[PDB]
Amino acid sequence: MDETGKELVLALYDYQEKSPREVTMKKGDILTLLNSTNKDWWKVEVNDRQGFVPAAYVKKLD
Repeated sequence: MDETGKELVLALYDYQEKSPREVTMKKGDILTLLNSTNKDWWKVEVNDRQGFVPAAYVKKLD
């Protein structure tokens, strides 16, 4: 559980956190998913923090 594909997702383009609900992402960075039930809806963990990120702006398992 430390590779770029299985249980991992690649960033297509950085983001901007202009709110406490939003989240900042970096193109190329790695985002470990904690729970995935929906396609458009994704829930990842960042520094013991939870938020909503653009799943469409990323791809898991290549």
